[PDB]
Amino acid sequence: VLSAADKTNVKAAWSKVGGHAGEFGAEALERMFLGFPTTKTYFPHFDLSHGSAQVKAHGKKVGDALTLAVGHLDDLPGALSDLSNLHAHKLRVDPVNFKLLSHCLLSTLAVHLPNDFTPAVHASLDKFLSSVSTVLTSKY
Amino acid sequence: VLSAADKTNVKAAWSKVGGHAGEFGAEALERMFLGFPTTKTYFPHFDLSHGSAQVKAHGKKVGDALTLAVGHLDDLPGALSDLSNLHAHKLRVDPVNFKLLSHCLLSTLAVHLPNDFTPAVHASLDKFLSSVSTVLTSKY
Amino acid sequence: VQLSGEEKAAVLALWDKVNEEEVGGEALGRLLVVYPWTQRFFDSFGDLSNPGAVMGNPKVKAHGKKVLHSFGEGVHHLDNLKGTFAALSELHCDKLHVDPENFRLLGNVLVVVLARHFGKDFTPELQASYQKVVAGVANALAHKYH
Amino acid sequence: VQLSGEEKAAVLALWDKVNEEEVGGEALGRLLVVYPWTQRFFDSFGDLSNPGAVMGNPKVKAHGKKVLHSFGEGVHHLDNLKGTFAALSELHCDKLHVDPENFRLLGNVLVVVLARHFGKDFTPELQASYQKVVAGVANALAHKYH
Ligand code: HEM
Ligand code: HEM
Ligand code: HEM
Ligand code: HEM
Repeated sequence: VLSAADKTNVKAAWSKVGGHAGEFGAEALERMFLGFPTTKTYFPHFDLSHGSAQVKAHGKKVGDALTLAVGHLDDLPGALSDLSNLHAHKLRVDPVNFKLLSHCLLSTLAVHLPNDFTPAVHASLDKFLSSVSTVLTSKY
Repeated sequence: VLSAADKTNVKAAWSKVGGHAGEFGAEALERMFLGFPTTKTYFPHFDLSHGSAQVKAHGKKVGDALTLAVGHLDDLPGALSDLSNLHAHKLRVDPVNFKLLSHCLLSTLAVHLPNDFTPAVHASLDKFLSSVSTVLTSKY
Repeated sequence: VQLSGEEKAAVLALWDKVNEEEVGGEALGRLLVVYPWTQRFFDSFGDLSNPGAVMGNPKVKAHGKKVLHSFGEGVHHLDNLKGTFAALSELHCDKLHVDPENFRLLGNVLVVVLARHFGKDFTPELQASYQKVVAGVANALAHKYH
Repeated sequence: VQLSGEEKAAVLALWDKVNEEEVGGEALGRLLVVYPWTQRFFDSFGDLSNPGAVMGNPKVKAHGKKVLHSFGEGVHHLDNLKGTFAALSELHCDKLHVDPENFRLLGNVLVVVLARHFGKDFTPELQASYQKVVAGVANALAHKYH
């Protein structure tokens, strides 16, 4: 679970991401596709080349969903209900892959916000991404 | 999360365990110590030989806590709050070890209740033990 | 990998009693029911929606038999698991894209199934040996990913 | 294990710029903060209760330097990771009882730290090579458990 202190950290850190959430989401996906090539299997319909428009558009949707989650930390199951259905029932994403994207998102935040990516902030964001991952795999 | 159908299955299956919960808990621990020798590190103070009284007593406490949980499926965080503190703050149990004990408990139930350990029941018990494990590691 | 002579003999003696079709069919079926994301790899098998459909599906039984037969080859070649599974490791990585975590999941399901079939004969000591076997197989299948 | 010549050169070129003390100290400190159960192995280091205590602890910095130095030995011997880490694999299994999942956790923390230190120079392609290195090291440290 997220403590009050973790919630404060997550909201603070995401305020520093601000308008870059979609660009970070896109870079995190690129890092994941290159680092962990088994994840490419879920995107047969995408052009996965560097700076692909479909990767940029998908990164935007991922970034916006994380922004939504940061607004709904007291009710993630409610806010992300429709995404839980999509990832479990339709897409059947292996739960391992959420760990991989989480790692790639932390890596991307480290690149762009090195002064703000403190140990305490890293810890809170890790818990946040785990809580999001738990919700998105909850309907198995 | 546990659906209504999973809750029904778990309560039904545990009614068949009945008075054997403590003996199953003890055997699951023995299976875990032999199968996964890194888990022995947490019990320096125990005699871990076959039919050790301390293993039998600890198996009883584990079995009783699972029985408690089966009674409180709508509020596991509340019922197991004190155990969450013990496993996270004092004992610092690596989360990996809950998976190992869960497996050993399923193995033990398979041994003793082969006709009752159906695929649907296996699925519900796995989710139950995961939910218990999540609560016991929640205070990290 | 690391078994005593006496452990090795107990492992092989149990394998003599394994019906590869019944155990295989059950192991694969239980994987698909318990870990439902694994169903993504078997869309060609048809209806895997509910437990009844999975356990009675003839393609599930036949595939489970194949898998278990291959496991059996490993049980008879414990000194050369990497050699026995090299071709299958390539298939699983390059052609099927199975995350290796799923090999460990199937290995553990198989142990649960052996427990169910053998009861009190599947002692804590015998389980411990089987855990070394299933981890040995899982590692050999993972070999050509990293 | 499986790197091209050009990937290998990029990995080694970055390692030339790694301060083992600053990166090591940070990597171990972050592991202890983010994954607090890992603190069980380091009770002899004293107060690891809060983030401030961990990151300033001199035993954390010194140990992190040791760990990173050893990682560096791996980076310079990518063709023989099992040989380089055999003695340490024994120590971690037989003497320390570290679950191998924790090697993968530390490897990923190290990648996050490299990202933080190198910024846009730690490209997606360079990260991908580092992921193969850290998985190679983790596997070599795990070798003498199974
Ligand atoms: C924090 C983690 C994740 C978030 C917040 C997230 C969010 C989303 C969103 C918002 C959508 C679009 C839904 C729509 O347009 O209706 C989506 C679709 C999808 N996601 Fe996820 N996702 C996550 C993780 C993953 C992972 C780990 C995978 C697989 C490796 C994945 C695979 C997909 C696929 C294949 C689609 C459909 C894309 C398309 O067809 O256009 N997702 N996700
Ligand atoms: C379903 C999982 C688990 C349950 C329900 C559970 C439950 C309990 C209970 C009820 C106690 C005794 C508390 C008391 O007397 O105050 C306890 C203690 C303890 N548990 Fe857990 N436990 C679980 C998993 C684990 C695992 C995975 C480990 C480590 C491998 C572990 C290690 C311990 C230790 C070392 C103690 C203290 C024993 C003593 O000193 O006497 N537990 N647990
Ligand atoms: C102990 C673990 C495993 C063993 C020994 C094993 C063995 C095999 C064997 C012998 C085949 C047949 C190859 C052929 O016909 O040449 C195969 C195919 C296959 N395996 Fe695995 N397997 C393992 C784990 C898994 C897991 C966990 C999954 C999925 C989650 C998987 C998915 C498949 C699929 C989709 C095929 C192709 C089926 C087809 O063509 O009809 N396997 N495996
Ligand atoms: C890439 C991964 C790792 C590498 C390269 C590594 C390397 C080392 C090295 C070089 C030593 C010193 C041995 C000596 O003085 O002879 C050591 C000791 C130690 N390592 Fe690891 N290590 C790794 C991961 C871990 C992890 C994840 C943990 C714990 C969660 C751990 C816990 C320890 C402990 C407790 C010691 C003994 C410290 C002492 O005596 O003061 N190591 N490791």
